[PDB]
Amino acid sequence: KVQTDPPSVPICDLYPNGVFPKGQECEYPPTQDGRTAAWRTTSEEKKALDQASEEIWNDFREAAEAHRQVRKYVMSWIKPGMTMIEICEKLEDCSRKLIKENGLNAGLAFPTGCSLNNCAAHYTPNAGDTTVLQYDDICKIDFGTHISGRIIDCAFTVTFNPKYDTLLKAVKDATNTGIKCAGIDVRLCDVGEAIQEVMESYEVEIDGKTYQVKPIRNLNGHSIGQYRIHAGKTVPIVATRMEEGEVYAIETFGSTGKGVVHDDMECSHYMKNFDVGHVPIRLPRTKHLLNVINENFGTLAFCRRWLDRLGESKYLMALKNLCDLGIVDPYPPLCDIKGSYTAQFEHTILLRPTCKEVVSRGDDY
Ligand SMILES: CC(C)Oc1cc(N2CCNCC2)ccc1-c1c(C(N)=O)[nH]c2cc(F)c(F)cc12
Ligand SMILES: [Mn+2]
Ligand SMILES: [Mn+2]
Repeated sequence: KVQTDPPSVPICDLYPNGVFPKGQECEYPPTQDGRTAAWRTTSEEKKALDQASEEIWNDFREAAEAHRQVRKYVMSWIKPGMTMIEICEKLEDCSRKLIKENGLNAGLAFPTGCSLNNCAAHYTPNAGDTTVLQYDDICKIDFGTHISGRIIDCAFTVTFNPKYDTLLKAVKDATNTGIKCAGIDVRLCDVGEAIQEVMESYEVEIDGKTYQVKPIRNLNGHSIGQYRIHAGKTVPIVATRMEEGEVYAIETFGSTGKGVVHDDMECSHYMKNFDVGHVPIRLPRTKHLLNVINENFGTLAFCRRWLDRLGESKYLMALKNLCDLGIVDPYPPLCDIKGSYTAQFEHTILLRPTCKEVVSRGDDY
């Protein structure tokens, strides 16, 4: 079976034997002492431990192939004049088809981020949002796919005006640096220090103003767990080591602003607190909403548009109740100062026993 244009064929139909394309495979970086970690590639113990988790890497690979094909399609049509809603719906319709959405077993890991300009992350339009993409907008497309809760967290920046080219270059180089420095037994702060050094080596000129690119210090790379976008370990920009078999989202953000984000605009993104157990609720609308969340999302993130498409209405008070009880956490848009520009690149990497796999790498980024 061959993929259509626009893509509509599920990835699992393109690979019937259930064996999906590998991402970029990298030898681990050498230690401080200069001795290589190349021994991992040829170790019989490492090869066996790697093959024991083959089904897991395979689920990430299926989700990464859906991500590559969705984003290549997005790049062919994303244009100024389109509303943010139109962009998110057209992207998500394709994502659901390629991932072969099946309740909590395959689907969308989190809402389509399409944060603009000074806003770096966690903006997706809510119903009635009339925002239109502009020629001068710097748009961060951040979307997620999953197979059995094996999440692909992967993002890029969309622009139409060449004035942002050097800012995009700086961030892409910083993300790629973070990915290269990542490895088993590597200290998380060393990855962060490598990212910062590369990011700040760039100076950019935008509309007659110059800036030294700043990494956003409170938007960090993180570990990923099953059905858990952020598994608790962070790659800090400003003791903890990466371990064998861990999975990371290596993401970096460059800014012309303060290099710090704050909560701004209305909230669209929400997610159940992973650690909260069963909570009995009698309030009817609140109980119904939590059941809708448990059935459709579990511990994966969602947005208000995703409740609307399920035929839910008059749920805002119910959603506020779940947030106030600590069952659900709101994730509002995170923005730098007015007039600033932010850019992002992100990949998911597998710290396999034998090698480091940039599972979401494409020919694009
Ligand atoms: C605010 C921050 C940028 O992102 C997070 C912080 C957390 N927390 C850390 C501290 N401990 C509590 C959880 C968890 C999850 C995220 C998060 C990420 C991510 N980091 O890539 N992507 C998402 C998408 C969503 F739709 C969502 F709803 C949440 C996220
Ligand atoms: Mn992301
Ligand atoms: Mn992330």
